[PDB]
Amino acid sequence: TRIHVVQGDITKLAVDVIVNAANPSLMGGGGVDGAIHRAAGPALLDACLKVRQQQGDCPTGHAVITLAGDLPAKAVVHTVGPVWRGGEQNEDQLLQDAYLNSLRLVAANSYTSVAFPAISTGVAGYPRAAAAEIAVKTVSEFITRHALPEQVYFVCYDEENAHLYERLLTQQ
Ligand SMILES: Nc1ncnc2c1ncn2[C@@H]1O[C@H](COP(=O)(O)OP(=O)(O)OC[C@H]2O[C@@H](O)[C@H](O)[C@@H]2O)[C@@H](O)[C@H]1O
Repeated sequence: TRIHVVQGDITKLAVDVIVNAANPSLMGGGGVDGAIHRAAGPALLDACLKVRQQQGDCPTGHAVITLAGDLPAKAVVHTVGPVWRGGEQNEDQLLQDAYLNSLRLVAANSYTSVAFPAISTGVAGYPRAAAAEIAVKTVSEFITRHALPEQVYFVCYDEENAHLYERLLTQQ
């Protein structure tokens, strides 16, 4: 009732907050990051600079929040997922933290709905399967303990991944 899987483009989703799979610089890149910036327009980058200027690099596992410009969302939460390196560099934790701190920021800003892409599973090369496990476990356990956020959307770029989530979800 509170967690949903949707297949498509995260930039098209009308929710309170859209989550960006960013990198420490916060400055832009490709994948979701590029899509988001493109969709949002220049205001997003202005904003990310202001942030950067104020707290420097966003460390891995942490998150920040900014305005959303032209996006149908109200804000964008930029989180820094870990780069995959075999699984013996505390990656699973860092990925967890990325989801967690994202959620906390959503809540702290009184936002009721949030959309997540599949953090760290593209360029960063996180095994698609383990990641989804963490994403789903972390988000689920969190929303269990908290009123906010009310709604969560797992946005999946393809059908393969979507089914993954779908199953992992109803597998508990
Ligand atoms: N428009 C989109 N909407 C939803 N999901 C998307 C979109 N584009 C890509 N994705 C999904 O987002 C996931 C993350 O892919 P990337 O966008 O490449 O980001 P990620 O793998 O988290 O990269 C994180 C790492 O790479 C650098 O960007 C950065 O330095 C960071 O450490 C993938 O599983 C992919 O299917």
